Amino acid sequence: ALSKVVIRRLPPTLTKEQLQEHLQPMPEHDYFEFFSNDTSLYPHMYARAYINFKNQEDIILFRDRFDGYVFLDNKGQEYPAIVEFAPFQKAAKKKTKKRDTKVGTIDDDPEYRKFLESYATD
Amino acid sequence: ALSKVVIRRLPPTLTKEQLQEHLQPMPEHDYFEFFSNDTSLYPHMYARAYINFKNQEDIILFRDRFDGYVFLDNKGQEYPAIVEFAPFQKAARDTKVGTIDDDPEYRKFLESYAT
Amino acid sequence: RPPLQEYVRKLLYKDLSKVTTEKVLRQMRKLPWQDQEVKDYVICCMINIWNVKYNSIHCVANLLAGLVLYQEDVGIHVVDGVLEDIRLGMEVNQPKFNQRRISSAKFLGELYNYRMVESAVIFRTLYSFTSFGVNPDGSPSSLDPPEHLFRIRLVCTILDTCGQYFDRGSSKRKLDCFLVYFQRYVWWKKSLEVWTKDHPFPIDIDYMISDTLELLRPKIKLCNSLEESIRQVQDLEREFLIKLGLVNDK
Amino acid sequence: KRPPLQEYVRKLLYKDLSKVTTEKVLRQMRKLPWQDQEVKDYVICCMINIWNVKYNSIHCVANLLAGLVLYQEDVGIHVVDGVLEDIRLGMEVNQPKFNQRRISSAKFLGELYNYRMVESAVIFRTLYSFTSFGVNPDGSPSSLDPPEHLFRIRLVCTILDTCGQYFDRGSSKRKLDCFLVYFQRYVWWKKSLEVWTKDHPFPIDIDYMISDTLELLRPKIKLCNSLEESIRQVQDLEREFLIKLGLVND
Repeated sequence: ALSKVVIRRLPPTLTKEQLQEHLQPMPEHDYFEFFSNDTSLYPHMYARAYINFKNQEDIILFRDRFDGYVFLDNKGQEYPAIVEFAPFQKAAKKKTKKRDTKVGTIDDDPEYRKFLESYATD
Repeated sequence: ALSKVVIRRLPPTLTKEQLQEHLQPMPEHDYFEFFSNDTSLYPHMYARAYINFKNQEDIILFRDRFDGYVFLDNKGQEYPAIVEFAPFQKAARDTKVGTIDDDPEYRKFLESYAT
Repeated sequence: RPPLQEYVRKLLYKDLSKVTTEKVLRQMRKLPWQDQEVKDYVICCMINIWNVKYNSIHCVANLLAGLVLYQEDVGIHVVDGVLEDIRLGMEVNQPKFNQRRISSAKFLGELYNYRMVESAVIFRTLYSFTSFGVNPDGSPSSLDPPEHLFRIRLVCTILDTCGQYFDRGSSKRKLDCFLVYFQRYVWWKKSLEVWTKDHPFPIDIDYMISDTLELLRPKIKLCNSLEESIRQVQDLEREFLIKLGLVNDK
Repeated sequence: KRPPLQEYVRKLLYKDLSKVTTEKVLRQMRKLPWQDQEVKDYVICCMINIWNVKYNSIHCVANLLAGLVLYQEDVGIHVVDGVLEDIRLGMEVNQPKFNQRRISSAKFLGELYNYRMVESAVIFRTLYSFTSFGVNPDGSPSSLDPPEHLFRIRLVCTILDTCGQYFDRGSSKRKLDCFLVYFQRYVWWKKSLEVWTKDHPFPIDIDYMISDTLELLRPKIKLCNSLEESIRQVQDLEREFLIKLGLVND
């Protein structure tokens, strides 16, 4: 059953903390991520967040309480938020495995080092 | 399943022989008859007919030929006909049949009626 | 009019009010049902049920329920004739036919009460009240002008006649689904710009709706808004989508 | 005038992915500081901006991400969430200068299904939104769908070009069959607008785009020659939905 909820068209300057501050009391959830400024349609910038609910009777209250809730940006502009089911219902599931032993090794990689000099003579 | 079809909003003076004159060749059917002048909304008088088809495919081509088919009345007025699935899909002995002729309470009624 | 033909108008439009229904039935098994013209005359008489006073229309459906055990086609033609008159009533839609159209809808409800039609006939008629000639966005149309609230009266007439029997089984969900669409239709009308403080929505229609909805579902949430009405339709259609497997599986 | 680590990520995705093997690119991508949230977000944003990638190499990006999720599992979910967010925002903005970017992301989403990053539910969810979001159930033009705006047809055809070939067996076969019925009505809604005359004819390249795409997926499909024919198809199909849902019978 559908459990992933997106709240979108939030102000592009908002933070995850300001959003949860407006969201309390927040129901129980597995998932709570926050994205912003990652669109390809500049300068139409917005923020969004995804929440995956444990029980699905909370979503109807969450929608009835926040679909239309007006947020404000840095300059007083109104941002009526939209609350819908996320079109992709898959959500992250903990830290399943250990780290890839190669992450953070690009700083000493030879191929990346030759690029740094070509970036000195751009 | 769904097999009973109504053709309605026909001219009020159209008859059944004339209607199947336009419908021929008629597909395979069990029931097909024709009613008229039976409404409570006089003077908005129309006619209609119901058909029960034997095959599901005969209907998709029957309504494609006659939904919108314009009929004509006595004095030229047009009557575009409608073909839908009938709302009531059910389609159509006794010994006391025809015995109120020669029946007492009927006979008492008729003398109350003469005055 | 001939003697026999006014003999029926006594049997159906006068006697059925203050007489045993079981006595007049054998008096119409009396009739020459082989004769197609008099068989046609009284199918027409029952179709014109607007002659009967309102609170005895169920007695006519009580009579007709007994005859179809002897001349079953007479019930088929009356049911087909009443359903045709309800459709033509929406196409004519002249206020001078209101009492007749209300009686016809009431008759169809009583015909379900005596098992002449199944629930599918009632629910087809009910959905046709909220959609036939209706624009899918709620905009006023040719057959449903803004101040025309007769579809609501037609819905309420049938629901008050036969809706109490949709309390269990499949008919409980069929009614529950239709009430979601009925509440959106009601709010489509209430939101038209014709209704102002000077020209308010008729308060007697509001009471008629709440009576019909409180009689069928004591614990139903009356949507106090159009968006509240629209979101419930979206929620219901989302479940329709899932069971149809149009984006998902199974 | 850009941080070197940012230019390197753009080099891997926007330059190297077409020229070198994607596995060599994956070897370098794993070495990035994925434990830094800013870097992880830049790579995600780089892939949402798929319009920077040549159209013929967009599928190499999905092939790269499908190996990246073996080491950074959550990255593929964020990229999908962002691409679907951009597709919805594109219809809300709907400025013609973003036509190539919105075509790219639609092509990307189809490729993401081809490499099993999303299942058919996401694809069909997006396909139906192209024919319904900001679209009147009337078929009349909207502010988000003005009459000469035919970008929804090209968005639909872009996705069907990329991933539609796989919807030929099983439950996805029926899902496409139902959608193409609704798509042929949407097409004939646009063709039915008054704006299309002999002086201002419907664009014939859109016509060929439609039949080219539909003949690539279904060889025996019937292309509707009228709006009435497309409406009859939707009505017959919705009659089947009604029979299966038991809203009137059952």
